[PDB]
Amino acid sequence: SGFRKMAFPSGKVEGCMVQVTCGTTTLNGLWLDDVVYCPRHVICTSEDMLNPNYEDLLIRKSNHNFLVQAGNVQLRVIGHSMQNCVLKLKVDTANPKTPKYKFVRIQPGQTFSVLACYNGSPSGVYQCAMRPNFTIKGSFLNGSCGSVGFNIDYDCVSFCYMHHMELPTGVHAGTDLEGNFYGPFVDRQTAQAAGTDTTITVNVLAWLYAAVINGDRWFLNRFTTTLNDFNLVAMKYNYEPLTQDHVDILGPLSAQTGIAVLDMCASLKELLQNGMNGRTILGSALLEDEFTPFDVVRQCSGVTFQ
Amino acid sequence: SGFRKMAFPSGKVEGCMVQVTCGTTTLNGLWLDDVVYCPRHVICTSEDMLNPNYEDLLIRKSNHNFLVQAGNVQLRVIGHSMQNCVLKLKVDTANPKTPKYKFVRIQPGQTFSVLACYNGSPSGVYQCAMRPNFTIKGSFLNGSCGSVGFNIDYDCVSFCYMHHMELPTGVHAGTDLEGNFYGPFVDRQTAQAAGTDTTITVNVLAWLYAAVINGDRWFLNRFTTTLNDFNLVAMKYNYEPLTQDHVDILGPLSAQTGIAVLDMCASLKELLQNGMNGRTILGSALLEDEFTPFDVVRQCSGVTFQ
Ligand SMILES: O=C(c1cc(=O)[nH]c(=O)[nH]1)N1CCN(c2cc(Cl)c(Cl)c(Cl)c2)CC1
Ligand SMILES: O=C(c1cc(=O)[nH]c(=O)[nH]1)N1CCN(c2cc(Cl)c(Cl)c(Cl)c2)CC1
Repeated sequence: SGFRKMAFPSGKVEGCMVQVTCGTTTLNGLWLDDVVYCPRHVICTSEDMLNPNYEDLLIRKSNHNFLVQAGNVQLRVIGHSMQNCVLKLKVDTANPKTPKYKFVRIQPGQTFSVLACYNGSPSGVYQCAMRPNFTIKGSFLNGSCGSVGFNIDYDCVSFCYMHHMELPTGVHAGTDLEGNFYGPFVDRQTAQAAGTDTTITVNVLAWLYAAVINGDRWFLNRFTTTLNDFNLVAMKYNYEPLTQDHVDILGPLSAQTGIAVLDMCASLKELLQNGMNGRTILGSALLEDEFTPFDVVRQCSGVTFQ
Repeated sequence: SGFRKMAFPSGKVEGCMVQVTCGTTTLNGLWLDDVVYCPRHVICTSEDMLNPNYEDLLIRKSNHNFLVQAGNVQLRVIGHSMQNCVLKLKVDTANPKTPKYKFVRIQPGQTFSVLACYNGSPSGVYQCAMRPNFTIKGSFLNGSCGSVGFNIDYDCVSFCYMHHMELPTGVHAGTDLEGNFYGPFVDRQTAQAAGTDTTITVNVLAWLYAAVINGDRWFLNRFTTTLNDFNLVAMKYNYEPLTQDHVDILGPLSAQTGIAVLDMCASLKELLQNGMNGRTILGSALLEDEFTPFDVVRQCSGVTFQ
């Protein structure tokens, strides 16, 4: 038992991290087979930051403008191209530690692990969720660009995020690995702001199920509600509305605890109206929304990976 | 910026995890050079659980009673011995992925990363603290025994914890890698309970410094206190007392924020007496005590590892 903010083991990703330098700018790249992927803003200088023309900046570069280092070994850049907001650097050597991988775009509310890196060197791993406003609440310092987010599905690493920038509110924005931004953000140093965030309701419910599994039961009651009555209260508190699809997703947790989803929704409705009254749930005094139903099952039932 | 519960990258440890079977019992082992380390209770059956005589149980075994698998490859056990509460299995092949390592015993209040494993397969990584009562609040299911805790110091993995059991309150207990238990626990299925826990004060202060660095300032004030006046209030709230050594440890964070430790202590004293009043600090509504001063510096300044 117990319940922690748990990330995926990062070994398979650590072997893909490289350092990319172009000019006076160094950041992180992702080396899979013979391609290194990195944010295209590595080719900007201080003059182009505010309004870069990336096609112009890239035409003015040659392969030898790009220094790629995998620890000590130097990788020779033999070609380069741009795919949306990522740069693809073709190198002379295929990464022998390339795992089975795919590129996937995730949806708001889903979680992934972040391998924070500096100078091509992995520094830490942590778990976060894609927020409904398409930002993540990450932990990143100067030099972290090109760090990646990923899930592990059996033996296969699913890359879903590459880090590009920090917004003024301290939250983070980036792209999928095909270079398409999450959210309405652009890779230029203008003043952009995230839209208003909401709480991920299906995730709060999954976490309450995790609490019941771990012996936290004080918030339960024998009332039941309907989808439409619950969604009416949720809207007032800036909670995402609950769909029948969400109810089905919560099936395994309802089955294992014998508490129906709409029963659990009645508990959540009370918590939103009366608060917690100085009581905690799984060691938190706030309702937690960064665990998916799958995260809970994985941690309260125990799937491994190859 | 930002602040997350961040673990060390686990790659260097993942390559050391093996599966150990003896009889109908399978659990995890740690393979370094030509020795596999695992909890000695792998040699118990249901009859010996309540009061095992480990010297008797071990004499009745031969090398071929122990099945060790590193994924698919079978490792041949050519010798075995007991060191306190761990079993040391000598095998025919030295682990080619052995990192630079050492065995260290940590103190209450220090943090480490846990690589939770099942059947020799790494499942997740998370960060926790050794509590003052020598337990950890882990996340572990059936089959997790032999999972290890570790820190990374530059290029060197410092192993500090091997998982042995879950106590009745849902918290976890284990040994250092020389087999000596943390706390007054024994590897037998008697009813043992952890003593009362306290809050790790120096860690709460470090976290308040992390908050200031990330722009959370609402709890500050211009009062100052003394060590002895603060410790008087802390005792009443089940907080560990604060030593001059703790003050010195917090030096770098005082320097970077320009707020003296005893100034910060005056803020903490107010938070303990008036509560949080529905305000949060770094996204928490409770005071967090599982980040050391070193964790904060590492995350709010940015050390990598080789
Ligand atoms: O390393 C960080 C960083 C990341 C983070 O998450 N937090 C943080 O404090 N610093 N940089 C800030 C973003 N920088 C940048 C540069 C250009 Cl030229 C463009 Cl065009 C754009 Cl969009 C962004 C690169 C450097
Ligand atoms: O896998 C887990 C486990 C770990 C955990 O953290 N949580 C959890 O639910 N289960 N086991 C419980 C402890 N078991 C055991 C067996 C013997 Cl024979 C002795 Cl003597 C002792 Cl001390 C302990 C081994 C199996």
